[PDB]
Amino acid sequence: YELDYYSKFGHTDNYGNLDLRNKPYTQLPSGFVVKGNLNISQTPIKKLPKGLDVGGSLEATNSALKTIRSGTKIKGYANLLGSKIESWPRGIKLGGYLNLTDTPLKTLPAKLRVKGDLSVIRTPISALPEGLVVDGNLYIGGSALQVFPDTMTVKGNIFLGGNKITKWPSNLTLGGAVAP
Amino acid sequence: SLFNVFNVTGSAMSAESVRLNTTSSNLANADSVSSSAKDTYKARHAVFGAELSDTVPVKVMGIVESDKPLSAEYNPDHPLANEEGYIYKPNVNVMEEMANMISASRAYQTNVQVADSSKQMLLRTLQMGQ
Amino acid sequence: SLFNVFNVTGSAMSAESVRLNTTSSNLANADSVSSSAKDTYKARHAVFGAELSDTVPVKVMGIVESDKPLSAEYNPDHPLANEEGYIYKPNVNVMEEMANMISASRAYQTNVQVADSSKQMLLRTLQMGQ
Amino acid sequence: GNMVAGIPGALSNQPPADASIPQDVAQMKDGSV
Amino acid sequence: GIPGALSNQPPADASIPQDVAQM
Amino acid sequence: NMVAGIPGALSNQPPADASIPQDVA
Amino acid sequence: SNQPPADASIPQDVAQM
Amino acid sequence: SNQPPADASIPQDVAQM
Amino acid sequence: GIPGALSNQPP
Amino acid sequence: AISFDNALGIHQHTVGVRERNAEVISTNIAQANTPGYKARGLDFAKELQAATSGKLYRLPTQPDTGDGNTVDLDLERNLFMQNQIRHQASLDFLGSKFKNLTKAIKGE
Amino acid sequence: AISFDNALGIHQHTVGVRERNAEVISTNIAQANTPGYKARGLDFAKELQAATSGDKLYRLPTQPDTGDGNTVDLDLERNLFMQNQIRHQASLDFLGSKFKNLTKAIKGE
Amino acid sequence: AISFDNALGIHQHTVGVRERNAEVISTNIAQANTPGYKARGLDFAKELQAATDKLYRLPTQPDTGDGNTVDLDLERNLFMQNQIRHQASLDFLGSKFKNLTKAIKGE
Amino acid sequence: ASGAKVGADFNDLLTKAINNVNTLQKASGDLQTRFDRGDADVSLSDVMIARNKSSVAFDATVQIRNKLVEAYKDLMNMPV
Repeated sequence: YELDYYSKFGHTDNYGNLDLRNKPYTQLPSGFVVKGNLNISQTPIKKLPKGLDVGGSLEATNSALKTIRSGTKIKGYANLLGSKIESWPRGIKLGGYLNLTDTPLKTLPAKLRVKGDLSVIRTPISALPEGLVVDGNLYIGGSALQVFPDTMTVKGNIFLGGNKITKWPSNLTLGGAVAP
Repeated sequence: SLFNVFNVTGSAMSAESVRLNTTSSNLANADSVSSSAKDTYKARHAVFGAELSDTVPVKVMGIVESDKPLSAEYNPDHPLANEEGYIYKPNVNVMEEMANMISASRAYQTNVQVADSSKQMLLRTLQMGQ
Repeated sequence: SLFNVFNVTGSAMSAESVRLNTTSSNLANADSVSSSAKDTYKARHAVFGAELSDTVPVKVMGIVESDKPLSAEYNPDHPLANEEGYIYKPNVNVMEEMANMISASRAYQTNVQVADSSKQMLLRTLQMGQ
Repeated sequence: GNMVAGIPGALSNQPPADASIPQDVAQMKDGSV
Repeated sequence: GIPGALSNQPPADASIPQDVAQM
Repeated sequence: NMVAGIPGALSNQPPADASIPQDVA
Repeated sequence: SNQPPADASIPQDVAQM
Repeated sequence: SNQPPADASIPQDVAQM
Repeated sequence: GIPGALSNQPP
Repeated sequence: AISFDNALGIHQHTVGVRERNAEVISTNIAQANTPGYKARGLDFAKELQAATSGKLYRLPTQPDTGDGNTVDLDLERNLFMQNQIRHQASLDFLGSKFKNLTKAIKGE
Repeated sequence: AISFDNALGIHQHTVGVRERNAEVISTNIAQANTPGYKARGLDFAKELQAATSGDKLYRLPTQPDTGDGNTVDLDLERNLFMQNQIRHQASLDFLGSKFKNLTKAIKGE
Repeated sequence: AISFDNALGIHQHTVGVRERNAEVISTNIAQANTPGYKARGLDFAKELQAATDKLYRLPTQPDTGDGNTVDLDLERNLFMQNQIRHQASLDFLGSKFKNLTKAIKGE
Repeated sequence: ASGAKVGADFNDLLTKAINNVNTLQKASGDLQTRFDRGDADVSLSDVMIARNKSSVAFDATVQIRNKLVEAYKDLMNMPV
C-alpha cells in the first residue's frame, strides 16, 4: 500500500530513523522528508517519490527499488546492493558511496560524481560515462565493462575483479593502484 | 564417545549464557529513550540454531532485535520530542524477559547435570575390566 | 615445579581474600564521617596483577582509594561540620560492594575446586605403573 | 543447509498473531533455509 | 547467515564525512 | 610487561562512570 | 588465534571516536 | 516414527488457517 | 475413545 | 569356540549402543530451547542388531507452544538416567567377562 | 626394537602436555577477575609434536567484555578443565599399562 | 625423639581449648537475660601456657539495671569463629595420625 | 670418569629429594601451628596448600622407598 502521516509514525525512533524492513509498503508520500536514516530493504517499493530528502543513509538491499526520481537528497550513503534498479537518474544529491553490487544497472549519467567508493560488481553496465569522477575506490568485478572512459578520476585504487581492460583512460589521476 | 556430549552441553551452556546477557541488557535498557550512536534501543534476542544433517551442537548465529513497534509516549516538553510531542522507548516487555530469565537459568543448570553425569560414565569405562 | 597449579590457585585464594577484606572495610565505614574533609574514609580497592614474562600467578599490587567524589550532606548540626554546614561522607556505593562480595566469594571457591582437583591428578600420577 | 534456527525463549512460544518475530527469522524455523 | 542480524561494530553514520563515504 | 587493574564492580562499568583512578586505569 | 583479542569500547557517544 | 511430527498451528480464526 | 474427548485438529 | 565373540556375547556391543543413545538423549536436552527442532529417538533393538551383524522422531505428548519444538525435558531426563544405569550395568557384565576369562587362563 | 620409546609410544609425551594444559587452564581460571588479562589457549597437536622432537595462542571471546578487558569465559574454562582431567587420567592408564606389560614379559608373571 | 608429644605438636591441646571456649560462649548466651551475671571470657594464651583464665569481659555499653554484661552480637560472632577454628584443629590433628599411620604401614 | 662419580651423583640426587621433602614437611608444620595458635597473619588457604604439598611430597617418598626395597628383595632371590 502507501505510507500515510500516521503509518510512518510507527516506524520512527527518537532520532528520526525510519525502518521499513520487510514492511508491505509500495511507495512513500510525495515530497517526503526523513530526518535520519531510511531503510527500505526487501520492500516492494518500485519508485521513490520526487523531492525525497534523507538526513542519513539509504539502505535498499535485496529490495524491489527500481526507479529513483531526480532531486533526491541523501546526506549519507546509498546502499543498493541487490536491488532492481536499471538506471541512475541525474541530479541526485549524494554524500556517501553508491553500492550497486548485484544490480541490473545498465547506464549512468554523464559527469557523475561519487564522494566515495563506487561498486558496479556483477552489473550489466556497458560503459562508464565520460567525466566520471570517483573520490574512493572503483569496483567493476564481474561486470560487463571492457572499455574505460577517456577521462576519469579515481582517488582510490581501481579494482578490476577479473574483467579484461582493453582501453585505459588518457587522463587518469590515480591515488592508488590497479588490482585484478 | 561421551566426549561429544561435553561439546554439546558446553555449546548449550554458552548459548544460554548469551541469552542471559541479552535478557540482562533488555531489563537494563527498558527505559532508555537515548542510545550510544543514534538509534533507539530495540529488544534484542539471540538466535539459536541446529545444523541437523551422533550429536548436533547448538550454536548462536547472531542477535536479532524484536520487531514489535516502539512504545510511543507523549512527552511534548522533552528535548527529544518529535513534531507531535511523542518520544519513543524500547519495546522491552517485562513479562517475557522474566520468563527468559527463568527459562535460561533452568536450561543452563540442566546441561551441567548432563555433563556431570556424562563425566561419570567416562570414568566408569576407564575402570572397566579392573 | 611439582605443584605449579597450587602456587597459582593458592595465589588467587590470597588475592581474592584481600578483596573481601577491602569490601568489609568499605561497608563497615560507609557512614564514618570522621573529621575534616581530607582524612575522611574513602572506598579502597585492591589491584590485581599478572606478570607474563606455563603459569602466571596473580599478585596484589597494593590497595588504591576510589576516585569518586565524596558524598556531601547538609547537616549544620554535627559539630564536625564546616562553614556551609556540610559533612563529607565516604564514597562507598552499596550496590558495587554487594557485587564485589558475590564476585569475590564465588571466584575464591572456584579456585578451591581447581586446587582440590589438581591434587587428585598428582595422586593419580603416583599410581602410574601400578 | 537443512539447518533449523530461530529465536528461543518466550518470544517464540506465542501465537503468530503477535508478530514479535521478524519474518526472515520466522521462515528460518521451517527448515527450507 | 541470518537476515537483520546486529553487528558488533559502531554503526557507520552521517556526520563526519569519514563514515558516510568509506564503505 | 604487566596487566594490572582494580577487579570487580569498579572496572566492569563504562568508563564514563570514572571511578577508577586515571593512573591505575 | 595468534592476535590477542581487542578490548571493548563502550563509548559514551559513538561520534566521539 | 520415521516421519517428523508436524509443527503446531495457532490460528486466530481457524477458517483462514 | 472417550465419549466426548476433544480433538486436536480444527473443528 | 573360545573366541572373544563367543566369550563376551552381546555385551561388547551394548556398551557402544547405549553410548550412542546417551549422545542422542543429550542433544535433545541441549536443543530443547532451539525452535523448530524435532526430538530424535533411537531404536535400541534395531541398532543392537546392526552392531551385532556388521534415528527416528519422537511423537509429542502435547502440542508445542509455537516454536515447533517437540522436546519434552521431563521425558529426556527420565530416559537419560535409565540409560546411565543400564550403561553401568552393561560395563559390569562386559568387565566381568574379561575377568572370568583371565581367571581361567591363569588358574587363579 | 626392544626400546622404551618403541614400547611406551606417545603416552609419555601426552601426559606432559596434558599437565601443561591444566596449568594453562588453571591460570585462566585464577586470572578470570584480573582486568586486561587475555585468556590463553594451548594447541595440543603442536605441543605434542614439539614434545616428541625437542607461538602464543589466544582464545577469541564469545561476547564482549564489560569494560575490564578480560576475555576469560569461566563457563568454558571449567568445561575444558574437566575434559583435560579425564583425558589425562586415560593417558596415565595408557602409559601405566605400558610398563606393566613390559614387566610382565621380562618376568613371565 | 619420635614421641606423640612431638608428632602431634600443639594440635592435641587446641581442640580442648576450643571446646572450653565454646562452652563459655554458650554460657554467656544462656545467661544473657539473668540479671547480675557478668560475661566470662577465656584467655587463649592461658590454656596455651597450661598446655606447655576464665576472665571477665568489660562492657562497651552500660547496663540497664540488670547488671548483665553480655552482648549477644559479640557472642554469636565469637561462637561462629570458635566453631570454624575448631573444625580446622580437628583437620590438623586428624591428619597427624593419617600421615603417621602411612609412614608406619608404608601404604 | 669412574663409577664412584655416578654413585655419588645418584646419592646426592636422593639426598636432595629427601631434604626437599623434609623442607616441605617442616614448612607445613610451622604454618599449621602458626594458624592453630591464633596468628592473624596466616591464611587458611596457605595452610591447606602447605599441607597438601607436604602430603603429596611424602607420598612420593613412600613410593620410591617401596620400589627400592622390592628391587633389593628381588635382587636377593637370584641364582648366584
